Amino acid sequence: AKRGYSFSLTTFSPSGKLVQIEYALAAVAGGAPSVGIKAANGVVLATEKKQKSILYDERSVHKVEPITKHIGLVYSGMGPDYRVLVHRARKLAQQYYLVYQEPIPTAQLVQRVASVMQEYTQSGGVRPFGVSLLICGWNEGRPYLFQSDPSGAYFAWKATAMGKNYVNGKTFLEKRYNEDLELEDAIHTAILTLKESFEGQMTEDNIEVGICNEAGFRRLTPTEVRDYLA
Amino acid sequence: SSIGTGYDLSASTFSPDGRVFQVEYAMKAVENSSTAIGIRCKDGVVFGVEKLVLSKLYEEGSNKRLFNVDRHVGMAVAGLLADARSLADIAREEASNFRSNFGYNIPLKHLADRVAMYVHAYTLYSAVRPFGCSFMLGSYSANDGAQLYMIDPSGVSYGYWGCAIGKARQAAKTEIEKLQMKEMTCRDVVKEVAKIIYIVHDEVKDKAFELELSWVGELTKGRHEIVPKDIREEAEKYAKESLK
Amino acid sequence: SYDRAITVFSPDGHLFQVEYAQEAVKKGSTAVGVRGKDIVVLGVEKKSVAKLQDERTVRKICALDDNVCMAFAGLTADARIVINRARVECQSHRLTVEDPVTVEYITRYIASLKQRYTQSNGRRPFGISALIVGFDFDGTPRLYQTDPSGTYHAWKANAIGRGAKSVREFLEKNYTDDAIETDDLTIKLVIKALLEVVQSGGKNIELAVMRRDQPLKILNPEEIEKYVAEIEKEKEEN
Amino acid sequence: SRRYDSRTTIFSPEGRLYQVEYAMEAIGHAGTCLGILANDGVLLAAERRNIHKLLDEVFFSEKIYKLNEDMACSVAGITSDANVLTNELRLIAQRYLLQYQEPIPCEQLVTALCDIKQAYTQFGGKRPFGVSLLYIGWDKHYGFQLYQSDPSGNYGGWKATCIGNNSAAAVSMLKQDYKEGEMTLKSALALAVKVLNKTMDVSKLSAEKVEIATLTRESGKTVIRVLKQKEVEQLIKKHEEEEAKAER
Amino acid sequence: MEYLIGIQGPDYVLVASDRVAASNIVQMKDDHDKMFKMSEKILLLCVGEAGDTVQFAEYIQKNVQLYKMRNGYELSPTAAANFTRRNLADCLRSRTPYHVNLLLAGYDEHEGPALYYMDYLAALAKAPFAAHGYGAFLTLSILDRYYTPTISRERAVELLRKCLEELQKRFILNLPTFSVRVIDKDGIHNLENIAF
Amino acid sequence: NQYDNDVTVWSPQGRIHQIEYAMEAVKQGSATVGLKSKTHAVLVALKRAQSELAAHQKKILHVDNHIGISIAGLTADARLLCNFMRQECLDSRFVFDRPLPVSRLVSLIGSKTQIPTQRYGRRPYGVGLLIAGYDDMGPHIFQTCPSANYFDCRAMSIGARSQSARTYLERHMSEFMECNLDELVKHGLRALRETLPAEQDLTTKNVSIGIVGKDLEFTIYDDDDVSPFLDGLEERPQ
Amino acid sequence: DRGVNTFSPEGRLFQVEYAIEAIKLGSTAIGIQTSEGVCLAVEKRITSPLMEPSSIEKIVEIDAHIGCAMSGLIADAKTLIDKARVETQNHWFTYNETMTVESVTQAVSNLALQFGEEDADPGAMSRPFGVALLFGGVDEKGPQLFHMDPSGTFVQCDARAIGSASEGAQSSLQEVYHKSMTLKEAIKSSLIILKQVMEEKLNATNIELATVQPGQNFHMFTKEELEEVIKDI
Amino acid sequence: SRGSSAGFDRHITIFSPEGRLYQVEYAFKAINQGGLTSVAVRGKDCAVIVTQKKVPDKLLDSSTVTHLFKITESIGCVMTGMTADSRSQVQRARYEAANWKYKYGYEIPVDMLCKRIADISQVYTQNAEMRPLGCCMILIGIDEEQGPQVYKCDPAGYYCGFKATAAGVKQTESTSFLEKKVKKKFDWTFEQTVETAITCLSTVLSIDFKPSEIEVGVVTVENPKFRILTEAEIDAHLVALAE
Ligand SMILES: [Cl-]
Ligand SMILES: [Cl-]
Ligand SMILES: [Cl-]
Ligand SMILES: [Cl-]
Ligand SMILES: [Cl-]
Ligand SMILES: [Cl-]
Ligand SMILES: [Cl-]
Ligand SMILES: [Cl-]
Ligand SMILES: [Cl-]
Ligand SMILES: [Cl-]
Ligand SMILES: [Cl-]
Ligand SMILES: [Cl-]
Ligand SMILES: [Cl-]
Ligand SMILES: [Cl-]
Ligand SMILES: [Cl-]
Ligand SMILES: [Cl-]
Ligand SMILES: [K+]
Ligand SMILES: [K+]
Repeated sequence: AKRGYSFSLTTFSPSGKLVQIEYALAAVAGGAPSVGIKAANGVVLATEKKQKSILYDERSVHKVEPITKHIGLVYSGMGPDYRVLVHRARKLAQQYYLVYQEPIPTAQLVQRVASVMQEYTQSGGVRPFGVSLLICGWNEGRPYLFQSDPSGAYFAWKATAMGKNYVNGKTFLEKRYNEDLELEDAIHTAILTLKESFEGQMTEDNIEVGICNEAGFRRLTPTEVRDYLA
Repeated sequence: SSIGTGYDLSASTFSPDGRVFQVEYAMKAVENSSTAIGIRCKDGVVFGVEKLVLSKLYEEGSNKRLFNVDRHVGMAVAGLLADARSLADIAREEASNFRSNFGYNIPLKHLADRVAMYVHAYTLYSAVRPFGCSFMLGSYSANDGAQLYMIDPSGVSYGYWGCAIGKARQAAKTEIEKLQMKEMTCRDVVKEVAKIIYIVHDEVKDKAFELELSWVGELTKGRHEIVPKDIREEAEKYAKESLK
Repeated sequence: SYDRAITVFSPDGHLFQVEYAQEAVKKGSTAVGVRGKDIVVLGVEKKSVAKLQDERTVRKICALDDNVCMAFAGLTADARIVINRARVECQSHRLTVEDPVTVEYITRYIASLKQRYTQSNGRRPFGISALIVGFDFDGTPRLYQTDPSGTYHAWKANAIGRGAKSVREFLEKNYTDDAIETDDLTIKLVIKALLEVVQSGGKNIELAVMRRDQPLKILNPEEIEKYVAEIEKEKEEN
Repeated sequence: SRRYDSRTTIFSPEGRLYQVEYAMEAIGHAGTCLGILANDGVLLAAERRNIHKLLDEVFFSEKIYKLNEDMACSVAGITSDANVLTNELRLIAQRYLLQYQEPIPCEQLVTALCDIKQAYTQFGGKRPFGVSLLYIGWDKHYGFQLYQSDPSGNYGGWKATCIGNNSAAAVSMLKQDYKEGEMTLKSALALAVKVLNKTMDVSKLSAEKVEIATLTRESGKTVIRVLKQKEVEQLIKKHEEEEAKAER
Repeated sequence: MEYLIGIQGPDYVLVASDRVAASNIVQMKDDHDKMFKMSEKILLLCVGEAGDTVQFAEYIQKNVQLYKMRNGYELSPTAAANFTRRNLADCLRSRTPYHVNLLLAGYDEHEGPALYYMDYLAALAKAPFAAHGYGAFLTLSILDRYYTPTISRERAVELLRKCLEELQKRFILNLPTFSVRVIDKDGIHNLENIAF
Repeated sequence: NQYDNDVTVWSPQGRIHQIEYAMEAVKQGSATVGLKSKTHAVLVALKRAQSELAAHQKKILHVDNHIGISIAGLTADARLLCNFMRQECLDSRFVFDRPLPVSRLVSLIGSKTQIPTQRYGRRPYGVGLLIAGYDDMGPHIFQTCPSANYFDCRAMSIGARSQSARTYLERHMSEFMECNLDELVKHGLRALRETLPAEQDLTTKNVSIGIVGKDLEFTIYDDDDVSPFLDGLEERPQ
Repeated sequence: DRGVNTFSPEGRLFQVEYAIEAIKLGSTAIGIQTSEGVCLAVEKRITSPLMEPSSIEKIVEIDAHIGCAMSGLIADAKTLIDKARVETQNHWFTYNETMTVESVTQAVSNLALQFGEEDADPGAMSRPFGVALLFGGVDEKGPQLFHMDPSGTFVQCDARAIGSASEGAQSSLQEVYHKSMTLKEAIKSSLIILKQVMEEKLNATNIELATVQPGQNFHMFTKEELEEVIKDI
Repeated sequence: SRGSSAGFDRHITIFSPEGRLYQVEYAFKAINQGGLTSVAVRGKDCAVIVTQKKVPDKLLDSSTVTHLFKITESIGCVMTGMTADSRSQVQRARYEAANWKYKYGYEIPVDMLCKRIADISQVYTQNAEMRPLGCCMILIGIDEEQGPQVYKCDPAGYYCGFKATAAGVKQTESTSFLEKKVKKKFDWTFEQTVETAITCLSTVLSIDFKPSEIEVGVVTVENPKFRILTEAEIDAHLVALAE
């Protein structure tokens, strides 16, 4: 028999800093790198899926996930925590669809998912999520890219990177990214930002990439990733 | 062998070397208790327990460490007796629930499996402490044969031919290995069970003792009951005289 | 739900959490009430408003019912909870029973509320003391005061907050029938005892008066400054 | 269990609440946020803390929230806690509307959220919301109004105030400049840019770094607008042109 | 079965209610008041089920009062009427509903004189004039006939007189006395009770 | 010590200190003696006064017509356990119309007393009981402790200086089975006497007796009703 | 740091022992059980001549035949007193009779150690009551006086004192008590002992005096009547 | 600054300054406290489970000492770590599998069972009141659509599919062994996979064991029924290694 703790595990330090959120930020800043780029006619999301052994089945688990027909996800941080947020995101997307009969605006999903993240910075007996989310979407004929993080704060991006070498990946994008890309160009500059932080040789098995357009959201097949890897 | 201050207060906290000390300290409580024994024979299972006389003011038969959990199932306990009784009550309810749901006597292995789940549940949380005892479960039928199981504070359960728990679990096991129990009748096993308790007993540290004995085999028609005053005293005499 | 005992006894037999709440009231703004013959008057101070701030909002005189009003000292955010709980209770006593609340009853409720917060799981005590002013239906004037512990007593005159020890001692020296004779001099008695401790200036003084049968009156910074003139004309001279 | 309890809703020996005052520190490190009350309106002006060449600018605002037909607020502190409170502010506003069929008076809406924030300091053993809020609005009782909200759950009505970074410097700057009863919205807009420029960190000021929202009463309707980039540009440059006329 | 009536003019509201407290076949009271003071300028006239009327009316009365204490100003006649409408409508699809028919008269400093009619179903309607009870069937036509939106108080009391005389002549029930009060700029004024 | 603030914390030695600390509360209470013959079960307890002006504490309590108890330790924990025992005996008579066998009632205490020793935030029962009853199996003397453990005994003593009484009974335990009731009570009194210091002996004010058996229901003799037993006394020797 | 239901190595609950200590800071109260009635007396402890005299109530009425003297944390006591008053009227409703002084005291004693943190209600007690109580009255067993403290333990007393000066007043009663004392001597003794152990002089407005005797009900003494018993110093 | 700590981050599942969960990391060390090593390998036509069966004495009923468990007709698992912790996870897995079929009407896929156990394991990682399970579940079975499957879940909540995998004390040495056997492409038959698994455990521990000393559970395309091999059948594959 059990009954949980009712007190917050995230409190204010004398400096005015919620240390557990910043400590959760450290968990994502140390995870595998991930990049998202808004590209005028679509969005691209790519991640390092280096399992660091040939024994793994590269096809079994995925890091780039669909939330609905028009929304996708990537993360940097803890895999298990991310899974919780994916499941919650998918349910929120359906809850919205059932009520309004209209694909959830990406902005509205992110707000709803970010609120779930906020809960774990104030609720009792729990630690915050050690994941930052990168959420892409297409609604009203416009591409969207959003970032959610352990704080429960959310941001809108033209392009960004997170995880290992997120600082170097960001400056690279500042110089490299220009507005009004075509989507197929964005996959290149996404894989290029990923190459900056890699360490090893890139095969279609080592990285995972998803795309979002007017036709919806899908993850690229291993054969498609190979064709961009040249 | 132990960890101070932090990692040994709660059962919801792992120690740096991957250990739950709260379970291990509860396992220490049983190691301090007097020895309980039980060995599987050809046609049943016998139990033997040394019961240390704290005061001569207590009744002969007080602090029974041999229980009837179900008509065909007997329990032998060692450790914090207060916990041992609650687990005896939990085990009773489980055997009762099984008949209510399925219509026949609980298979012993399953009874052990079920009670073990309940024990284990008290090893995961800060809200509760682990059970400070270890117990054996014995039964007999013509279908399943003679069966003997033992559960400890972690929630682990295994089958046995011979088993012992408490102070001198080691002194008992080496004496049990000597027996060809796979061929022995349960009338014979009682005599040997009685002498092993006497050998195991420390008559120079502990003051004195009583011997508790249980049945569960063909001679009892499959029902678990106490060994008669007559048969016990023959086995007690056997124990005292082959002690030389 | 949060089930931790917040307020517990110390080895010396002290309720530290309740005592800390009394430190909060001692840090509070000066509040003084005095019972007259025909009227009762409250006065509240240590206002120190930035004069960039609209002061209609930060008023420490509150009316609980038609015939009951109160002043507080300490954590002003805590006070608002107590005040509105007392306002709800004022309307419930009117629903369960025909009669309006007696001053002693509302004081007893506020006191029972504060007491409950010293012995209940999960919560800290309130950080306010109250001065409750009202009239009986028979017309006899009543003044009461409460504190974080949950105790309440009736007073002829009293002060709570910072400079309470100083103003209280003044009232003991200055509370006779010569001062209570008129309605004006009792109001003056408040202002004098008030201006005795505050960083001087009638501009920092908000005080309320209520007559036996009249609705509560909050005074014009005109009316009070007129009385601050009758003190300075009779200070250099007297 | 009690070994892990931080005891958030507890009294300190001095008679003060630690978590509340520690939350106050969080506000100081957040963006500078000012509100000024005028005769024919009221405005919010706040420092944008989300600035980057790579940010997308999807929403109308970063720190300004519309809560009501006749009310808007601005925020300083942890933005997630801010989102929780502003959504709740929008709810309380609608509940009042549903019940009485007229908009919630300004002070009342503020009071309601303050009661929730105060409850978080007394019971429940939770951390308080690390947010200070500036409310601006119009009701039929007190006209144009400005309010300040503390994480303590304490509130006050102001003619001019500021919260966040270099807050104390910004208010004493306003204390000298603010002309009581004589302030027009044009005067208050100019003062906002003046106070911000001295108070802000990066020094020159920019239309990407500041956010300004005006609340006016036009044609029997309360009009709320978040100022366009072309408008902020002219507001900064009119102060810049006056900074060049200050020498001889 | 009781009677309520309201007449709204250009700058005033005239209200009247019968003074009978009836049980089965007997008149228990000759001088019962069916008006409730909510504010200085809001009256709530209630009618219907015996135990339900006073309990409901006072609950609303005490909450309008609570609002005044909590805010230092009173509810507008509209806000009041809409509050009482919400409270009745929420009890409609419940295990215990209130069978009360009510009339809210009030004066707003901005909007002016107001008269609100409410069902036991909790449908709210603003009217220049209205009446509750079976008497309405006999009086609403008289009101329809002689009402102009610019009616003076002298003429309005005379119009109420014409309506109450009809209740004596044609209505089967015995209602000999009525409470008469006027709401305006200065508040609620008790007027000479009309007896027959 | 840090292994001794909660019942859910095991000591490295394999022990629970909070159970043992509760066991100390029993030893601090005044002595009480239980013994039985083949026909009767007798409780003899020593009443204690904090001052000479205050009366003596109740030591022996009613449970049912066939069951009685003597307490040692905390008063409230004793009263709580007494009410549980009474409720169990009531439910037994309500349902089965026959008195609850002593063995089973004690087993229920053993099960109930165990619960709080295993849950965090809870505590052990600060009382030990001596239970005298009569049923189909004849007279019974039972012993309960803060630890949920319980014992079936021929005779027992618990409380302050109960070791002296324990040794007396241990010598004369073979005597009790053929004892007449009057001889049985004197044995109980003689053991209780051993607990007292040499200066003082059993008085009519400080001795309480409870008796249940084949002849009669459980009865408590206190003051005037007690002197028949005390009179006829072999003198205190050494 | 520990929990509220923690045993000392000695064998006591810390919070209880600390609650006993809180009473040692409370004003002294005396009760005397006379064969012809019970008298209760207490010092008010006026902090200022501005405080209203009859405002402090450390002796209250529970029932027609029962009086209760209180010491320690006054705020804790009045929660317990309302509970005592509720019990008498619940019992009156159910049984159409007045409760015994023992049962009333026993009822209040049931709330004793009903405090805790975990495995408890939302409104369950966090701590004990820093109060001692003297229940004095007349039932069908003559006049009686009972004493109760936060341990829950309650016992009858022929005469008892509790408060700051407890031991001093206890010794003064010890050498001045006959179980045959008259009620005239009973009120006198309490008034004589009260002035000895106090920091302030005995005034007519300084103390509360109460009597419960077989014939007449519980009586709160009026200032004029107090001046007749303070006439015989 | 690797391996820094502050607060109660070593005791409860909250973050360290680095952003780690030490209590989760300690739970992996609890897997080795079992003192046993588990190996699983996948072929084209099968999946094979293998683990050391240590029996301290002949007093133990040898038939009751096992870390091989059946969750479903089609799905089996090998458990590594604390015995009682492992049994709880098995019971919960059976519950989840039977629960799945009641809601959805088809046999639970090996990958889906693993994810479900992982999501539950995640909860012990985020909530402070309970410790993670110091055990390791390697699942096998045949997906009607995607061929043979081998899946592993964590006390961390991590889950993945594998060509081959080890767990426990000699994990790290046996994963390196398996990598060398993977690089070279054999014909992954039933015999090849069984022996690859057996020879892996016989080299890292260096025993050359009796049939009684190990346990083998298999799953095959022709016979998707999860079967534990018993003494006589293991003995055949052991004398087949010595040819
Ligand atoms: Cl808690
Ligand atoms: Cl994962
Ligand atoms: Cl929705
Ligand atoms: Cl996809
Ligand atoms: Cl209400
Ligand atoms: Cl409450
Ligand atoms: Cl004060
Ligand atoms: Cl933030
Ligand atoms: Cl709570
Ligand atoms: Cl209201
Ligand atoms: Cl309907
Ligand atoms: Cl122990
Ligand atoms: Cl006690
Ligand atoms: Cl003892
Ligand atoms: Cl105690
Ligand atoms: Cl005391
Ligand atoms: K209906
Ligand atoms: K405890």
